[PDB]
Amino acid sequence: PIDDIVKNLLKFVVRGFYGGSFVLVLDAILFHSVLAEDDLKQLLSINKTELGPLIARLRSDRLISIHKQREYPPNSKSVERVYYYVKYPHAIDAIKWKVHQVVQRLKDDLDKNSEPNGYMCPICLTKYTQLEAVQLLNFDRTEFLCSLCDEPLVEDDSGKKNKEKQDKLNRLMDQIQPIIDSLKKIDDSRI
Amino acid sequence: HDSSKLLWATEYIQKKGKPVLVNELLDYLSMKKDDKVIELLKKLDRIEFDPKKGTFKYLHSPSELLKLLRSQVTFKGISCKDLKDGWPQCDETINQLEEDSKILVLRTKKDKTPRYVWYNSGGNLKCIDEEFVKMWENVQLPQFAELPRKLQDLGL
Ligand SMILES: [Zn+2]
Ligand SMILES: [Zn+2]
Repeated sequence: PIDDIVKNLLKFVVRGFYGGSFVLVLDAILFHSVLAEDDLKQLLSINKTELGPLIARLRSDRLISIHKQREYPPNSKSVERVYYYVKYPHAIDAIKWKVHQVVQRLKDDLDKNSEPNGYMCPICLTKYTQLEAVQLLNFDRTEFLCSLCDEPLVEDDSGKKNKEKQDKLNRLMDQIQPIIDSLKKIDDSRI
Repeated sequence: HDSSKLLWATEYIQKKGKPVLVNELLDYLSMKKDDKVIELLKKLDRIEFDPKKGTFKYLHSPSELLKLLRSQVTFKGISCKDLKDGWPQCDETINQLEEDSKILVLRTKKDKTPRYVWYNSGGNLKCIDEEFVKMWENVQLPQFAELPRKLQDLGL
């Protein structure tokens, strides 16, 4: 079943960009379709302080949403059981959206450091740019002054940092490859 | 008593913790001199009794740990109580067998990190700096079905 790969993918990201404890609750929720609240509680045998945000993260991750699995109490009351409805369609909605968000962000970091164009005065600790440089450039001053401190300017965003963002990208592409490949394998059916 | 002799002999066998002659077992604690303890050893797993030579044992590797970790798939979560007794200093193996080769559940740094059953693909994956993890937290996963349009807005 492809839905298992979705759950299998959910383990990867919840263990790749999250901790190990983030998958045991993910295991527990997906262990049973309609699982009682206490049954999950006895599995971990720890406090709710180490369990609450894990489900809240998963509900915020939109992979699984706690559903109102209504149960009729036997004591002339109505107390429901907290069974999560694993929201597979929203999983690809949320998780992939971040991947698209981070990749363009790291793409932004690439061209920011790609070539040193903006300038800066270390005395004033303020960045500048070429358009500021030219209007500040003088025939006598072959460099760029800083009228705020009356100091020469220095360049910013040297060529080294462009490699760092690319190396971030290369790690980004490699480390998200198992996530996306397991995500794009779901794109065939959208389940 | 019958149970007190069995309990003391089991602790004494645990205190001895070594395979020795059954005759020496009685004289080590000076209590298991009756056939009741010998029959209890054959009938109870606290004291190991076999038709072979006098020897009582307990009734061990990361490979076994991984298989034991794999032995708890879609089941309850186990503790390292048998893992550390069946393999002393098993917590170190977890540190040595990193990259999911030995997953664990570190409760806290005040109880020797009492671990639990866990298997993973990456396990640690430490090379992703917390800065990427922070921006992962800094970016909040957005709201409801507007998001399929939102990723469509981004071009997905
Ligand atoms: Zn300045
Ligand atoms: Zn929402």
